[PDB]
Amino acid sequence: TWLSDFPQAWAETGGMGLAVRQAPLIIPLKATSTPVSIKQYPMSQEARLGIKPHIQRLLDQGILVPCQSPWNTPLLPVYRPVQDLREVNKRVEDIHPTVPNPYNLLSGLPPSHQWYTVLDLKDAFFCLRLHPTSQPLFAFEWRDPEMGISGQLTWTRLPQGFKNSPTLFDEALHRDLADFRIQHPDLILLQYVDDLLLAATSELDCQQGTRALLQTLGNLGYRASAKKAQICQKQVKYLGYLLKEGQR
Amino acid sequence: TWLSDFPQAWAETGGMGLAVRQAPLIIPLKATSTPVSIKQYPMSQEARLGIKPHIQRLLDQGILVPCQSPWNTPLLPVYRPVQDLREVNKRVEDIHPTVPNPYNLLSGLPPSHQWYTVLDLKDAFFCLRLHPTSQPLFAFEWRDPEMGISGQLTWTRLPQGFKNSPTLFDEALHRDLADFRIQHPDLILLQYVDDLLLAATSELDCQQGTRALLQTLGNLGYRASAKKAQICQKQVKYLGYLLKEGQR
DNA sequence: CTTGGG
DNA sequence: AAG
DNA sequence: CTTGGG
DNA sequence: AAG
Repeated sequence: TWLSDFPQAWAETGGMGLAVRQAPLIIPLKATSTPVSIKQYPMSQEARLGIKPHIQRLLDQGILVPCQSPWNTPLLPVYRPVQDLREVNKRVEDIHPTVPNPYNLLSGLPPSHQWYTVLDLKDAFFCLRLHPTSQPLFAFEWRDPEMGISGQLTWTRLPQGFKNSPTLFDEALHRDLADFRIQHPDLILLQYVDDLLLAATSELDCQQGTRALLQTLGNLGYRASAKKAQICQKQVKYLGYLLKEGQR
Repeated sequence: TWLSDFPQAWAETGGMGLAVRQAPLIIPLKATSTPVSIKQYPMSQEARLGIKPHIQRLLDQGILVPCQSPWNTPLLPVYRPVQDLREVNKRVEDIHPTVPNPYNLLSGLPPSHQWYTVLDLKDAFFCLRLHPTSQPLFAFEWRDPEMGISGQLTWTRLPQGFKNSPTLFDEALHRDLADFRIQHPDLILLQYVDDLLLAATSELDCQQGTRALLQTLGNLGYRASAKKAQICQKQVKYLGYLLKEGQR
């Protein structure tokens, strides 16, 4: 089965991802920026108990680590944690937006290629490491009142809510799949951040290309959702479109 | 004095005007128009007593007459009467707006002409007769509760509040002063509806031209305000501007 | 939580 | 609505 | 009176 | 504010 042929490629069986070929990312600040430390809004016990298992899981995975940082942004007190990084975003140097819009991306699908595989990468941003010099930027406060820990944590991977994460991830995955494209010139591969479409001229080619793509992704350290995958279909849902008979 | 040399030309001494050379005006309706009869809003006794002497004066002057008309528009219940003619205005055919704006009008004043006379015509619109076929358009209701008269009156002269009155008056006065302009080619005459500026190169020429203009206006049936007149001045107020040393 | 078109 |  | 830009 |  697809599940058992590629255990490393699926999030269900391969463990947390880590893009081993990608250098830890340095996040350049704007020329005038200095750290901003926003105090954590008090949060209800109900919210804290809701957030706690997520924090503990991320700590266990090494995705969060303790720190002391002159930067601090709040977690939203109203469960899964959402960090308000707007004041960090304002201080980080802008980058060119290179992710194509879905309409343009799909124009690259020609009618000759009507067998599709759609993969969704799980926890994609967390596969990319942050350089230790950039980790303090994203710190937040975590207090466990009935344990006694009140200090800061920060991210060791590219965080949710950071304005450049989609673009940096898309560019990293493009670097990591550049050789795959070269080895499979008969295949169309569309990338939209963590959403991938592979297109082939036949069922057989789609099957062989999907095997190759899963092998490559797993080896590089990315993880696809086995439960959401649409494998070797003549009709798929991709980026809000239903792709069917070359339409849409 | 200017008052006594031209008794016919001044409103103070010449009586109500009447432009004797101008045919009574016919007011064309739009192609689809039919009469509209708006009921008179009840008006307080205080307002009625305030309006009454004006109505009686206009009746005595023949400017208002009794009628029966399928048209009716209201008098404003909050003193001097103001008729809301907006529903008549909507039904009257539009005419080209030929009154120049003051900025453009004043551009026709050259520096060679620095002696000014400014005249303001009194009750200008009322100098123009309305054709009997057009009089019913402007009817309104007048009730004298402590006398017993409840019927309609209408205007026999061009009314205030009618959308074409400024343009029709300006065009009529232009026709009536066309010969004056021909007889006095050295003079500048600016007309803005009922506000006139005469300009000459010298005090003497301004004096002679003002005598001629007052004689002409009075003979034609128009009346100027003796109290507001600015006669043979090197500086005057005209259309919101102070004219002085060729400036403004 | 704070913030930035009838 | 967005972080 | 009724009406038609933050 | 305008009639």
